[PDB]
Amino acid sequence: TTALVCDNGSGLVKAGFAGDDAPRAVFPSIVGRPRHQGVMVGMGQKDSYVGDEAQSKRGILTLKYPIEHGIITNWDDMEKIWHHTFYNELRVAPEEHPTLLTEAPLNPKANREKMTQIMFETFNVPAMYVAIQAVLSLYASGRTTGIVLDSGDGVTHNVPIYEGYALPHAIMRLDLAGRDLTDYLMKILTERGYSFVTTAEREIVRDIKEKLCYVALDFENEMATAASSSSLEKSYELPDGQVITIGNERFRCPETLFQPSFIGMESAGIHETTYNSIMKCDIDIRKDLYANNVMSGGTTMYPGIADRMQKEITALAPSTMKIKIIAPPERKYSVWIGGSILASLSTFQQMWITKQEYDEAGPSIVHRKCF
Amino acid sequence: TTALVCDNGSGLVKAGFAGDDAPRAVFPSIVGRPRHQGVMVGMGQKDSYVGDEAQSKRGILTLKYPIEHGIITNWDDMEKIWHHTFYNELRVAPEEHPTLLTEAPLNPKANREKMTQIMFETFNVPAMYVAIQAVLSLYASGRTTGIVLDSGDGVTHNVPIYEGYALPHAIMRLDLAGRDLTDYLMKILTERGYSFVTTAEREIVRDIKEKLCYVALDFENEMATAASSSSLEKSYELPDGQVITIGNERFRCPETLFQPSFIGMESAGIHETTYNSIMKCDIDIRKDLYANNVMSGGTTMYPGIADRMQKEITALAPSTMKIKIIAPPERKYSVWIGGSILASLSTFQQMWITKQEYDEAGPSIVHRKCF
Amino acid sequence: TTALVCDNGSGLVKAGFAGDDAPRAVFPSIVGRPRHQGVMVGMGQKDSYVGDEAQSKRGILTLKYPIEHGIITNWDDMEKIWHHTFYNELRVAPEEHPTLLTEAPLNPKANREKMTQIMFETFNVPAMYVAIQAVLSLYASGRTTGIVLDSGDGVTHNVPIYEGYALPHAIMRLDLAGRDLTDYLMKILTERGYSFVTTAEREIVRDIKEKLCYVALDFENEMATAASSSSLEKSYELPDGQVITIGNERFRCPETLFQPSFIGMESAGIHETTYNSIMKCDIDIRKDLYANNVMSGGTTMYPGIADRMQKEITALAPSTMKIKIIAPPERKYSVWIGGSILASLSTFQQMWITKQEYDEAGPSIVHRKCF
Amino acid sequence: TTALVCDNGSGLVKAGFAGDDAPRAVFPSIVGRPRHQGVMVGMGQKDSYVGDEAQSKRGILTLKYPIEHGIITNWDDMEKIWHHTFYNELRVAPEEHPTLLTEAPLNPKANREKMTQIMFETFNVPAMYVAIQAVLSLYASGRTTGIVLDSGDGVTHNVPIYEGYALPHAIMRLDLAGRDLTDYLMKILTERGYSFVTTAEREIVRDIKEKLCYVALDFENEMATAASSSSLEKSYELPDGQVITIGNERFRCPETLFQPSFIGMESAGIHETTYNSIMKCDIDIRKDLYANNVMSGGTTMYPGIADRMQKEITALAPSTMKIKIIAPPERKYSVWIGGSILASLSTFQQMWITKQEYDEAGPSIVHRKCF
Amino acid sequence: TTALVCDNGSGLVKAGFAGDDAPRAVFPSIVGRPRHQGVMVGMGQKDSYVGDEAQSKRGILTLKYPIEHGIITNWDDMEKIWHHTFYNELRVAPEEHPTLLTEAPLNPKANREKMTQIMFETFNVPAMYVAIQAVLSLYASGRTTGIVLDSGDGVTHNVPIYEGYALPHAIMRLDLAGRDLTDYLMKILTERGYSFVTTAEREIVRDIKEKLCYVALDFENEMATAASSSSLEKSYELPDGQVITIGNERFRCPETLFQPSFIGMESAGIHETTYNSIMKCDIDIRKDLYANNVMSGGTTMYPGIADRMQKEITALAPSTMKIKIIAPPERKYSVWIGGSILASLSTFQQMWITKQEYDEAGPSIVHRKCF
Ligand SMILES: Nc1ncnc2c1ncn2[C@@H]1O[C@H](COP(=O)(O)OP(=O)(O)O)[C@@H](O)[C@H]1O
Ligand SMILES: Nc1ncnc2c1ncn2[C@@H]1O[C@H](COP(=O)(O)OP(=O)(O)O)[C@@H](O)[C@H]1O
Ligand SMILES: Nc1ncnc2c1ncn2[C@@H]1O[C@H](COP(=O)(O)OP(=O)(O)O)[C@@H](O)[C@H]1O
Ligand SMILES: Nc1ncnc2c1ncn2[C@@H]1O[C@H](COP(=O)(O)OP(=O)(O)O)[C@@H](O)[C@H]1O
Ligand SMILES: Nc1ncnc2c1ncn2[C@@H]1O[C@H](COP(=O)(O)OP(=O)(O)O)[C@@H](O)[C@H]1O
Ligand SMILES: [Mg+2]
Ligand SMILES: [Mg+2]
Ligand SMILES: [Mg+2]
Ligand SMILES: [Mg+2]
Ligand SMILES: [Mg+2]
Repeated sequence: TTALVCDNGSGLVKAGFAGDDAPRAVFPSIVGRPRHQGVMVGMGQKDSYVGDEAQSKRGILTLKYPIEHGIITNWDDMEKIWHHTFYNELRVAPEEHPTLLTEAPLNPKANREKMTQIMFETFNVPAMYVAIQAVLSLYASGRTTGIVLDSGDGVTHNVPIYEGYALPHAIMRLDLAGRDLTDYLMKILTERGYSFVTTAEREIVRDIKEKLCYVALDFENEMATAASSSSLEKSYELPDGQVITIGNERFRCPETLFQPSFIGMESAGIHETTYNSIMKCDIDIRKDLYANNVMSGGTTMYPGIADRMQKEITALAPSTMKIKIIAPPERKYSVWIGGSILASLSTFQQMWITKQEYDEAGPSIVHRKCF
Repeated sequence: TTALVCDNGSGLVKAGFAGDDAPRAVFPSIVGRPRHQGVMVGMGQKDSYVGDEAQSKRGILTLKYPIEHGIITNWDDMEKIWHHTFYNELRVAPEEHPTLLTEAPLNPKANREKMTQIMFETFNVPAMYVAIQAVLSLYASGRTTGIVLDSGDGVTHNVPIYEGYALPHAIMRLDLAGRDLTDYLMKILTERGYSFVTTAEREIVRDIKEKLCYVALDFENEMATAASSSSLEKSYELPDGQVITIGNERFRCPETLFQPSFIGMESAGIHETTYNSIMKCDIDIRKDLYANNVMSGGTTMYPGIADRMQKEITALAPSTMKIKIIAPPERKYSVWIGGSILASLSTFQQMWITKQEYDEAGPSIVHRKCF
Repeated sequence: TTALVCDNGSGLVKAGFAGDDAPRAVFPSIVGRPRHQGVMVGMGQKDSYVGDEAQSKRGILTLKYPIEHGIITNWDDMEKIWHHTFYNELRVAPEEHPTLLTEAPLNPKANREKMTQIMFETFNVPAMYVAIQAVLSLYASGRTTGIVLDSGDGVTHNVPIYEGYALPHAIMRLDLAGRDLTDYLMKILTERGYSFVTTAEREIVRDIKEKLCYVALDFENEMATAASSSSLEKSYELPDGQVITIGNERFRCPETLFQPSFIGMESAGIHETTYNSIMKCDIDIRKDLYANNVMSGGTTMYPGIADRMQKEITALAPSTMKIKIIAPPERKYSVWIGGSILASLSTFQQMWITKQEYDEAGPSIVHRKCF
Repeated sequence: TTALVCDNGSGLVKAGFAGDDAPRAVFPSIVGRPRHQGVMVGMGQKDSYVGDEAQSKRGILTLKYPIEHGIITNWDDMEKIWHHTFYNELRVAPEEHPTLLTEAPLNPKANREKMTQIMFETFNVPAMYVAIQAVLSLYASGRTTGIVLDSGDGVTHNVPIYEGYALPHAIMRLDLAGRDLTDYLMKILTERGYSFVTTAEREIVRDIKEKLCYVALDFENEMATAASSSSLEKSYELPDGQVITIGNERFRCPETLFQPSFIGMESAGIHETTYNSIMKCDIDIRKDLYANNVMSGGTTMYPGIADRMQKEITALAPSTMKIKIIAPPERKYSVWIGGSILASLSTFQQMWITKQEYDEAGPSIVHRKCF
Repeated sequence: TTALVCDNGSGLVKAGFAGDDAPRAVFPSIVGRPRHQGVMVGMGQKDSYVGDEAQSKRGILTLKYPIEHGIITNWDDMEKIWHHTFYNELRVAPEEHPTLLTEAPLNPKANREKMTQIMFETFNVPAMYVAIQAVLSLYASGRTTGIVLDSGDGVTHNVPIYEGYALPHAIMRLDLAGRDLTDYLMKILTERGYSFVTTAEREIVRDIKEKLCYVALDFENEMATAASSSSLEKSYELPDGQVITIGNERFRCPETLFQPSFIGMESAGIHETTYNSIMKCDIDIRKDLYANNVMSGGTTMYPGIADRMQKEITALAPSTMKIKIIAPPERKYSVWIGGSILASLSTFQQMWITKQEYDEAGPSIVHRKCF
C-alpha cells in the first residue's frame, strides 16, 4: 500500500515512502555521458551514468541536468532518472504504489502533462498526483498560514497561504536560485585565479559553496571589514589536493539573493519579493503573514539567512508588525516531508488520479484543483 | 494664443494644441534608466531616457511608469516627462500657452495640488485648469447625456452625466485596467513556456495584447471551441525573431474585465459596474443612460467589446430598454479630443486658473467647481 | 604629449603612439635563454634574448612566453619585455608619456595590480590606464553596438556591447586560442612523420599554420573530398630546406575552434559561445547583435572564418534575423587601433590614473569603472 | 585457434601465443650484414643474420635496427625479422593464427598501414589487430586506472587511462629512451679511455648498462660522494677479457631520464612529463592517477627508479596526495603480457580485422577505435 | 708578457708566441732511439733524438710518436718533446709565459690532468689553459658560426658552433686520419713491389703522400680512366735515388676519408659524418651550418678535397640549401692561428688557470667551462 513521494526537483531527486520522516534516496538529478573517447560498447562500456555514479566518475563525464529552471527540458534523460530512481535507488517496482509528484508553480502545462503520460505509460503507476511544493512545505512546518519562501537550485518562489486557503494571485517566481549562485561563484572565483570551466568543476564549486558560503547581516559593513585579512578567509581542499583560499566571495555569492543585479537579474531581491507578495494580499491577512514566514529548503540553508531577512523585512514592514521567520532544521527536505505527511493523510486519498481516469479524460485532468 | 491640451494619462501622454482634432505628441509615459553598468557620464552617457527613446533602447533600461493606478507617485520623473513633453516633443515654450490638464475622478487631492504647483513654478504656465476626463469624453462624442466608461491602463471608471449635469454620487472606479490586463497576460503566457519577466518584456507583452487580443461574445462557448485547434490560434513574432503561438489567452486576457476574479480582483465586472452606476441614478434618467453608453479609450479598443457589453447589459436591463453602446473610431483619444474642443470653446475661457489667482489663494483653488 | 598604446597580448606585443593608425613595434612576446651550454659571460655572451632577436637565434634558445592564457605568469620576463619594448623597440623614454594598457576580461585581479605596480615603480609612467580589449575593438570598427569576438593566441572571449553600454553579465571566455591551435597542429603533423618537439619547432609550426591553414565552410564535406588527392594538399619549405606536404590538417587544425573536443576541450564551439552570449542578452537587443558581430584579431585571420560562422550562426538563429559578421582587413590589430583612437579621444583624458592617485589610494584603484 | 601476440618493439621482439604468461621468442630486432669482405655466396655464405645469430656473430656484422624511435624505417629488414620470428623462432605457420600487434601512440599512420599490408599479403594472416601498448600494460597490471609510463629503447610515453576510458588528450611522447641512454653512455665511457665506436661495441655497452647502471635517489649527493673511491666503482669484463672500471657513469647514464639536457634533449624529465600529463587531466581524476602510476618495461628496469620517481613526483604533487608507483617484477614484458590477456579475452574477439574486411575497406580500416 | 701557444698535435708540434700569425717552431712529434747497436754512451753518444734531428738521422732510429689517436700514451717521451720545444726550439724559458694548450674533444680526462700536472710541476708554467681545437679553428677563420671539420694525423672530428655557442651534443670523432692514410698507402704501395716496413720508410711514405696524393671528384670515374696509362701516373724520387711510379694510389689513398671501409673502418665517410652532425642540430640552425663548413688543417690539405665534399654534401642536402665550404690557404695551421688570436684577446685573460688555483683546487679544475 503506502505511496511513493518523489520530489523531483531540479537539483536533487528526493524519493521515499509515505510515512517516513526522511527521504530514502537523495541524489543529484544528473545524467552524465563520456565526455570524450566516443565509446563503442566493445566489451561492455556503458555510456550513461546517473546520480551518485555520475558524481563518482564525474571526471570523465559531461554532466547534464535534465531540468532547468524547474522545467523538464531533456525528457529522455528525465525518464532515465526516474527509471534509475525506482529500480536502482529505491529498489521498488513502480506499479506497487501510487506516486506523489511535486513541482514549482507557474510551470508550462506541458510539463505536467508529459510527466503524467510517462508515469502512466512507462512506469504504469496505478494512480498519480502532482502537488505544489509550497503547500507541502507548510505541511512539514505544521502550519496552515504563512509565506512559503522556496528557493533551491532552479526555482525561487513565494506562495501565500492563509488558514488552508491558497492565494494564487500573489505568487512570485524568480529564476534566481542555487544554480545561478553556483555559476556566479564560478565567475567570481576567477578573480583569484581559480579557473573553473568544466561541468565537473562547476559541481566542485557547488560543493565549495555549500561548505563555506554564508549570508552577511550587513553586506556593506562586512565587505568593508574584509579589507583587513581575517577570519573571513577560509581554505578549501580540492579533489587533487590543491588548496583554495576564499575571501569576499564567501558572502558575496549568497548576497546575490538580496541583490539580483549581481548577475544581471532585473528583479528585486527575495526580501522585496516576499514583502511585495504580502502587499498583494488583503490587509486583514498581512499581519498573520508577517509573523509566519516559512523558509523551504535549498539555498535557505545558508548560515544566517533567516536573520538577514528578518532584518530587511523588519525594515520594510510597519514597526508594530512582529516579523518572524520560521526556518527549521531539516528544512532542506521540507517539501518531501510534507509530501510524506500528505500522502499518509486520510482524506487526501480521494485526490489520486487513477490511470483509469487519465485514460478516460486525457492530459487535461491533471489541472483539476482540490486540497 | 490657443492652449495646450495635455492628457497626462498613466499609459500614454497625449499632448497637442487646442483646435486640432488629433494629438501631436503621443508617447509612453516612461522614464528609463540604465538597468546595469552603473554609468558614470565619462564621455557623455546620459542616465535618463524618456518616451520613444526609452522604447528604442528598452533593452538596456529599467522602465518606470511615474503614474500608477492614475496617481502620480514618482514626482521627479513626472516633472521630467512634462519637461520632455514641452521641449522635446511639442517643441513649444510652456509660458506661451495656458494648459489644460486631465485626471481620473476620486484621486488624492495632493495629486492635483502638487501637479498644480509644478505647472506654476517649474513651467510658469500663465494659467492652468484641470478637468475631469469623463466630461471631456462626452464632448468628443458630441453628447450631453450618457455613461462614460473610461478604461485605460491605470484606471477604469464610470461617470453618469445627464443633459449637462454631472451625477457625482454614482461615480465608480476600478483598479482593473490595461496594466493589469498586461500583467495577467504575462502570467498566462507562462503556461506555454513564454517566460516574460523584465520590464522590457512586459512592454512586449503590451504589444502582443494590442495585436492579438479580443473580446469574446460568449467566453464559455468560445473557450470550449478552443479545445479544437483552429483560427483561435495566431502567431506573433518577437523582437529577436522567435515566434509565439497564442491560443486561449487571446480572449482570456480581456475577459478579466468581465470577470475581475481572474486576477484576484474582488469587484464586479465592468458590465455590472456600469449597470449599478445607472441603478444609483434617478429612475427618470435611467432610460436615457441605457441608450447612451459611451466608451472612452484605452482598453475599449479590444475587438467586439462593444457588442459584448451590449449583450450583457441587455441581459441585466429591462427588456423594453433599448441598450445602445456608443463606441466610435478614434475613441482611444476621446478625452484628448474633448479637451481640444473645450479649450477652444468660447465661454470656457473663464475657467482658467491664473497663476495670479493661485498665488493669491493657494493650492485649494483647484478644487473649485464649474462647467 | 600624445600617449603610448601597449597591447601587451599573450602572443605579440603591439606598441605604438596614440594617433597612429598602425603599431610601430610588433614583435613576439618571447624571452629566450641559451638552451644548452650553460653560458658564463666570459667575453660578453648574454643569456637573454627578447622578441625578434629570439626569433633570429631561435635555434639555440629555449623560448618562453611570460603570458599564458592571458595571464602574466613569469613577471621577471614580463618586466624584461616591457623594458625592451620601450627602449629597444619604440626607442622612447617611458616617463615622457601616459600609457594605455589592455587585457582580457575575467583576469585575476593581481594581474592588473602587479602590472600597475611595475608601470609606476619600474618605468615611472606619469599616468596609466588599463582598458578592456573588447571595447577597444569596437572603437576600431567604428561601432557602438555588437558582439566582440576576440580570439588570439591565449584567449578567446565574447563581449556584448549595446549602444555604448557594456553587458558584462554575458561575457564568455575560452582557453581555446591560437596557441592551442598550434599545439594541436603539432600533434597532428606527427601523423605524417613531421615530428616537431622543440619550442623552436613549435614556433615553426605557428608559421606553417599562418600560411596554409584555413577554415572549411563544411568540414565534413571537405574532409570527405580530401580522400582524393587534390588542391587541398599544399607544400611548405622548412628552414633547413626540407619540404612538407600538408593535407587534411590544413583545415582540421582551425576546425578545433568549432569543435573544441578535438583537443579535449569540454566547452562549446565559438559559434555557440557567441550565440549563447546573445541569448543571455535582453530580447530587445538580440536583433541588433545578430546583425553586428565583430571579429577582432588573432585567429580570426583564417581564410573564410567569417563565412563559416555566418553559416552556423544563421543556422542557430531565427530565420528572420539578418546575420552579419563584420570582419575587416587589419582586424589583427583591432584592439591596438581602438587604443590609438581612445587615447587620442578628448574626453577620455580624465580616465588616466596618475601615479599620484595610485600612491594615495593603492592597487585597488585600477578596478574603478568608467567609459 | 589461440592467437599470436607480437610485441614488435624497437629493441626486442617479443612473440608468443595467447594464453601464455611469458613470451616464447625474445630476441633483438637486429639485422646484420657482413661488415666487410663483400661476400659472394660462392659456397653458401649468407649475407643476412637475424636476432640471436646476429649477436653470436656480431663481430663481423654491421648491425642495423629496422625500427628507430618507434618507427619502422627499413621495411625490407622489418619484413625479414617477421619472417624469422614466425618460422625460425616460434616455428609456426602464420596463417594458423590471427595476430595481435602493438605500437607506440602518435606514430605515423603509414607505419600502421604498411605493416598491415605486409601481414595480409606476405604472411596471409587470417585476421589482425594493432593495439596500443599502454592499454596492454594496464591489463598486465590488472588495473583500469593509472598513468602508464612506457619507456624502452626507442620510445618513452605517457598515457592516462581512467576506469577503462582513455584520455588521449594528455598523451606525452619522448625520443628519450634506452637507445639514447646507451649512446650517451658510450660517449661517457670515453672519459676513461674506453673507446667504443662499432655497432658491435654499442651492443656491448648496452650489456654494460643492463648490468651496472642504476638510478640515484639523489643524483647531486651521490655524485658528490663519488669523489671518494668507493663501492660506486664496479668492474666489468669485456668479451676479450679486458676489464673495465665504471664509476660515475653508473648512475650518470640513467640520470638522463630525469635530466634530458644531458644529451641535448630540450624536453622535461620523465617525472615532469608524468606530472604534467596528470595536470592535463580533469581535477576529479588527478588523485586516482597519483596513487596509480604504472611503470611499463624497458628502462624502468633500472634499480631504484621507482623510488626515485616517487620522491620527485611527491615533491611536485600536493602534500595530501598519496603518491604510489606500481612497478612489478616482470614489467619488462608488461605489454606482451597484456597482449596475451587481451587476445585470450572473450569479448575482444570482435576486434579482429579480417583480411576480408581489409580487402573490402582498404588501409584506413586500421584506424577504427574500440576497446 | 705575451703567451705561448702550443698546438701539441699528434703529428706535428706547432709552437709560437701569441700575436704572431705563424708558428715559430713546427716539427714532428717524434722521439727516436738508436734502433740497433745498444749504444753505451762511451764517448758521448746520446740515445734520444727529438723532432728535426730524428728526421735527419731517421735511418738509425726507431721512431715513436708519443701521441696516438690524439691521446698521449708515452708520457716520458711527451715530457721530453715539451722540454725540447721550449729550450731547443723556441729558445724560451717556460716560466716567462702562460701557456695555451690544445686538444681534441672527447679525450680521456686523465689526458688533460696529467698534462696539466707536468706543466705546473716540470715546467713551472705561471698559468695555463687548455682549449678545444675546433673553437680555435673558427677564430682563425674569423667566424662565429660553422661546422669545424678537423682532420689531421691522429684525429678527425666535427664540432658545430653557432653564433658563439658550442653545440657539444653533436660532436663527432673518428680515428680516421693522416696516420691511417699513411699506413693504408704503405699497404697499397706494396701492390707495385714498393715494400715499406720500417718506421723510417713509413715516414717516407708520409712525404710521398704529401706530394702526390689528391682527392678525386668522382672516384669511380677517375679510377676507371686510370685503366689507360696517363697523367695520373707520377714519379717520386726516394732518398737513395730509386724512382717510384705512383698510379691509382695517388687518389685511392685519400679516398679512404670518404670510404672508411677501405681500411676496415666501420664508420661513415667524412661527408656523412659532417652531414649527420648537422642533422643532430636544431632545424633553425642547419641552414647556417650548410653555408659555413670550415675545414681545419691536416689532411684537408689534399687537392680538391673541398670541391669533393661540396659535391657530396650538396647531394646529401636539400636542393635549396646553399652548400659552401670554407677552406682557406694556411688552414694547416688554423688551430694554432686561432690560439694566437685568443691568447692575445683581451677578455680571454681571465681564463688562465694559475698554478695557484691548481694547487688549491687540484686536477679537476681543468674541466671548468667558459669562453
Ligand atoms: N548547505 C547548503 N548551503 C547552501 N546551499 C545549499 C546547501 N545544501 C544544498 N544547497 C543548495 O540547494 C540546492 C538543491 O536543494 P534542493 O532544495 O533539494 O533543490 P531542488 O528542490 O530544486 O532540487 C543545491 O544544488 C545547492 O545549490
Ligand atoms: N489596440 C488596442 N487594443 C487594446 N488595448 C489597447 C490598444 N491600444 C492601447 N491599448 C491599451 O490602452 C492603454 C493606454 O491607453 P490610454 O487610454 O491612452 O491610457 P491612459 O489614458 O490611461 O494613458 C495601453 O497601455 C494599452 O494597455
Ligand atoms: N594569418 C594568420 N592566420 C591565422 N592565425 C594567425 C595569423 N596571424 C596570426 N595568427 C594567430 O594570432 C596569434 C596572435 O595574434 P594576436 O591577436 O596579436 O594575439 P594576442 O593579441 O593574444 O597577442 C598568433 O600567435 C597566431 O596564432
Ligand atoms: N636490466 C635492465 N636495466 C636497464 N635497462 C634495460 C634492462 N634490460 C633491458 N633494458 C633496456 O630495455 C630495452 C628494451 O626493452 P623493451 O621494453 O623490450 O624495448 P622495446 O619494447 O622498445 O623493444 C633494452 O634495449 C635496454 O635498453
Ligand atoms: N700537403 C699535405 N697534403 C696532405 N696531407 C698533409 C699535407 N701536409 C700535412 N699533411 C698531413 O697532416 C698531418 C699533420 O697535420 P696536422 O694538422 O698538424 O696534424 P696534428 O694537428 O694532428 O698534429 C701530417 O702528418 C700529414 O699526414
Ligand atoms: Mg525543491
Ligand atoms: Mg485616459
Ligand atoms: Mg589580443
Ligand atoms: Mg615496448
Ligand atoms: Mg691538429
